[PDB]
Amino acid sequence: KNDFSDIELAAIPFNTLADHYGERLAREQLALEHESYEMGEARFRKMFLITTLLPKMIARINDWFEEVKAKRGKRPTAFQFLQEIKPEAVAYITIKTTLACLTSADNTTVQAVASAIGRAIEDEARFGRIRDLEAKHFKKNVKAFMQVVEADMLSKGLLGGEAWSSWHKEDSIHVGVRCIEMLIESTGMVSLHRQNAGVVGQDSETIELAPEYAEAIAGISLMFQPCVVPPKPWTGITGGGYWANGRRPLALVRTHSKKALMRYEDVYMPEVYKAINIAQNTAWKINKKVLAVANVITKWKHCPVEDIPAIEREELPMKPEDIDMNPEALTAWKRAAAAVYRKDKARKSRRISLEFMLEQANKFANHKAIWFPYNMDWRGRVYAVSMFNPQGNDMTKGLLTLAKGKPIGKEGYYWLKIHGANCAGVDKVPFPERIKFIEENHENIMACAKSPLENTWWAEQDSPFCFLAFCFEYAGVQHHGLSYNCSLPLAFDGSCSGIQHFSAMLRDEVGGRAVNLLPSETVQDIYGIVAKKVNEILQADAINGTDNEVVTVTISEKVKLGTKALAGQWLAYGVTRSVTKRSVMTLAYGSKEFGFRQQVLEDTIQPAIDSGKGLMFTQPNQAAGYMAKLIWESVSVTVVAAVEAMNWLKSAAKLLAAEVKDKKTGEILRKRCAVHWVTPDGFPVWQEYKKPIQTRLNLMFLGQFRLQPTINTNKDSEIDAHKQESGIAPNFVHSQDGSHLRKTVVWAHEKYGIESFALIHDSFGTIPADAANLFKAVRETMVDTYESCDVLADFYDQFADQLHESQLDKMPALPAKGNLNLRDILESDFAFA
DNA sequence: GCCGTTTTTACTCCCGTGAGTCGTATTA
DNA sequence: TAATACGACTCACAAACGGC
RNA sequence: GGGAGUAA
Repeated sequence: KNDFSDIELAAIPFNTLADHYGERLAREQLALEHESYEMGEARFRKMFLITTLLPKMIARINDWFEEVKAKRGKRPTAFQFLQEIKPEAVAYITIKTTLACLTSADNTTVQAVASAIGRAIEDEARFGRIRDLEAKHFKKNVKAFMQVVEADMLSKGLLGGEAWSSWHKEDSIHVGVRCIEMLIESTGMVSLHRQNAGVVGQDSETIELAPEYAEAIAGISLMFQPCVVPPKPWTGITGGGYWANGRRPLALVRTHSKKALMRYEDVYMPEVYKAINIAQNTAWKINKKVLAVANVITKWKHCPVEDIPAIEREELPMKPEDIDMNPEALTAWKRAAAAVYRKDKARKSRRISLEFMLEQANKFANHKAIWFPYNMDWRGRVYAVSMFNPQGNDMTKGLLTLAKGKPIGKEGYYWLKIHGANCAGVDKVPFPERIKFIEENHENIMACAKSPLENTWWAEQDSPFCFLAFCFEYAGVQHHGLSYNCSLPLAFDGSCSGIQHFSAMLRDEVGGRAVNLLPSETVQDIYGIVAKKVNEILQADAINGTDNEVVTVTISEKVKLGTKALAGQWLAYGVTRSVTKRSVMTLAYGSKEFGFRQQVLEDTIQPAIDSGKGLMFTQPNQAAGYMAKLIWESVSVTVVAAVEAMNWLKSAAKLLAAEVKDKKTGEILRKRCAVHWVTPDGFPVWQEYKKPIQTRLNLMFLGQFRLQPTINTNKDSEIDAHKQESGIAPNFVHSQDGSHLRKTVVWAHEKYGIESFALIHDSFGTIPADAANLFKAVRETMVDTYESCDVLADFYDQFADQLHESQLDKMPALPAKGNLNLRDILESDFAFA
């Protein structure tokens, strides 16, 4: 019969899934996963002489092998890699992939098609040949289940990995090119056409589908979906999350290369693995009540939800029959029409997203309990693998709710109303007042739960669907009592995740204070404190500032507005917390003045002109630059202690990524180094960067010419000293932050009886009954890390040491601790995280 | 010393070329 | 060796930081 | 390379 490993790896997941939950859902689970793919093949036979192309291709492949074997010397690079599969399947993939690249894309460059074929003809190995054998399972005919499978009881045919495209990026292209070369013989199905021959930045070799096939023609994107059963625990670097062995396994760390992942194989980080597995084991379910509303309201032509764009396409106005001649005809309406294209696009992009979020919610709607596998980026931060996530937008989060609930009232009912207030535009005011807001609108609520389609008050709120999810849940308590079991996730977000951490690692105060780390009766709005200082400088320039100038650069001449002009324009608009909102955050991520100009222009200026409320900004970019200057000055005196901390990190990474120099001698005393540090819970994070190099292949295409594609080399080279310096600072806070969230979960859980979690990087959600403990757990775990590892001191110890000499004189060193009592956070009401 | 280029990471979603020449690793 | 493929190298259609 | 969305 068959043979070779794979029979067991395809049977074990099904068998174990059919023992605990029955062959019922064990059949559906695999079909839903393998449904990548399974629909992708169904999309190919669609679409789908062919009964003449396949036999012609197979015949060529076999003849080509005979020609190569007869000749002497070095055999084509693609030859030996193409002898791994049966020639019949080699042809099959070539037809599939070439069609897939040309149908859903309008180009298409040769080095993209060849790469896609090479990757497909690799697994293969691999993962493809298994697909056919694993596909048999779900196409045959035709509790306690929400239990995680024991990691030690898992077969070795599930532990393995290889989540990176093996072979040499080069070797993968060779395979594809030779396949296309054999695909153009015989038949060819596709034509190789030269594009822009001569232009340095436009010359390319693109594959064109033959006109005969184009007239004979007939994502998103079922590769990563939620799990119906608890995901496989992460034991090693690869294999965790999903169960099927017919697919390529997931990587614990999403890296740029295979080598970067392989640096984790033998590290030993129990606190990192434990955190991911607990977060991964969180049982979720679709919020039926919210889903029933989302299916109806999104269908409306004029939805109550603001962000909800057309619909209404809005045509191009108007061409006043003037042609014509001359500066009246084309200026105007050219500029007026250009404004419409961007108006519709910013609508189009927002609508296309909306369409996808609903299609995804509809797919995973029904079903008892549903699960989501969890990954991490190259840093600490935890991500849900599937497209449909509890980490998505308002609607997506509203459509979801936890499966297992704990009853419930008195303690939980208090924070349930707090979450309700948070969903609305009420989250920067004391808790007793938040409770008051809910108790005042008892008539507004209940009625929205009565008839949500008739009463659209919840739609006007800050988080429409999430507030609606609270409304149905709030009404449930009023009718059943304080025994009414609830499972709505109550989110707890850190005021400003970043400045909070910088204030914690360097014992700020001042800063935060400002970011709600200390217990206060009033909510500390750091974005409002900066805006207060901005408005203070803004008023100063209004009466005493610079006048308008004419720079006359060459008509051509333009007016450069003075500080008096811009001050008046901003005062006639109202500079609030939202104007400086993103600017205050981005700085805490190593941003500069020029960078703020781009932010304010995108977040404040442009949308104001688009809304017809930005007629003040006569010179939009000069106005964005002026505001960027005001923030840079005002925020600096706000995160002082923070600035130095960043400058200490920036200097550390700058000198680590720097290449050594000597007196006329090219002495390599020290190479460029990757910035490395370990975050509190044990997660290691490296911030390296290799010099990006480009190589060219020499391929005698069809014996006519030499196809030489410049490709991005996967082969490692020299350490990029510039990125090593510019990346050392960020990566630091990155990793740390990542672990933080991870630590939170573990701790909280292990301690209290909290089983379910809703994690959005710095947001913490759980059932109302366990909300009180989580609200306390987030505090304890952050107070446990610092002190307990002095992030800054711990980070300093990592590169102690790694500094050369005549470098430590340029590395200060060290942000002093303030007078903040870490225990006060436990008493702080408005620091939700 | 002068000139040119660039200005948090990552992930997800949507909408440079062949020819000429040469060395070399490979196999009947 | 004698023949075969192909990679490797070259040539021609506003302020600050890093590289040449 | 560009655009959109989400998270820090």
